[PDB]
Amino acid sequence: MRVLLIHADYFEYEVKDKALKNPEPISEDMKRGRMEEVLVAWISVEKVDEKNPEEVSLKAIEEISKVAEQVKAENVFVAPWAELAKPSVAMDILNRVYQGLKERGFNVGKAPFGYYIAYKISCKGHPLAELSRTIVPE
Amino acid sequence: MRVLLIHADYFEYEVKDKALKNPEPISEDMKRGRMEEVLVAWISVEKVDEKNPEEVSLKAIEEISKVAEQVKAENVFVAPWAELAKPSVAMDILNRVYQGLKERGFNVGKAPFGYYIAYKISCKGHPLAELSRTIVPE
Repeated sequence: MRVLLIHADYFEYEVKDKALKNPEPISEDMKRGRMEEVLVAWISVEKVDEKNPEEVSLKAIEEISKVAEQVKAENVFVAPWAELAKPSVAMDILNRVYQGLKERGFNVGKAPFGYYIAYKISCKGHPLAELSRTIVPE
Repeated sequence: MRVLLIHADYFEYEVKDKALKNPEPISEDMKRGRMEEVLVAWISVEKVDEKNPEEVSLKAIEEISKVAEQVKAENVFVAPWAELAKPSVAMDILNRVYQGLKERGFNVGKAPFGYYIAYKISCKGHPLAELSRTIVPE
């Protein structure tokens, strides 16, 4: 798994075209969203992660949580970021990350899966505002 | 080398604190910049790239150029993105990419090297608007 973390003043998105033929179905008010003072986590689930989706998900929860704690973000957004795992594996892992971050106490947002998505972001530019992490099954 | 390419409606930046003790010196009007209808290329120069800085630079020029041509971007911005090469190697490669993109005919912008930098970007969200490339010495 590869993760890119951006600590943002704001993040706003709008769903554009399907990237899968059978994407996640969505309601009209899921087509656009916005969060402020937010750690945006772009997650790329890789074929290697199919080896242990649970371990990888728990490592991602922990890594994302740590960074959010260090930068004092109460808000986290999980964004899928298109050697990649099958969509079912990617979807499973993404939902596990999202639910784990919710159990941790964050206000968590997520993007619909299977679409090209336009977005605006403002990265804060402090020393920890743009990080990446690589996570592999042990 | 790892490259992330975002095809953006706009990209605007402002230099914040030094990340190196001895960063690239800059004039007051280099502290902030903005481009529109622009392919933003974040480039991470890795220790492996020290093996052949020329080859890696020419491969990056070519990969970035191809994408810019495919998405019809006339404007390209080269952004450094913090296992990493020594700063002198990273600086050399970044300037070689920048100069090559200029020789190709693009309107090219670049960020000062050695700073944390705040930025705003709006990614277009079409199928080719967010790509990544890995480039290794042969």
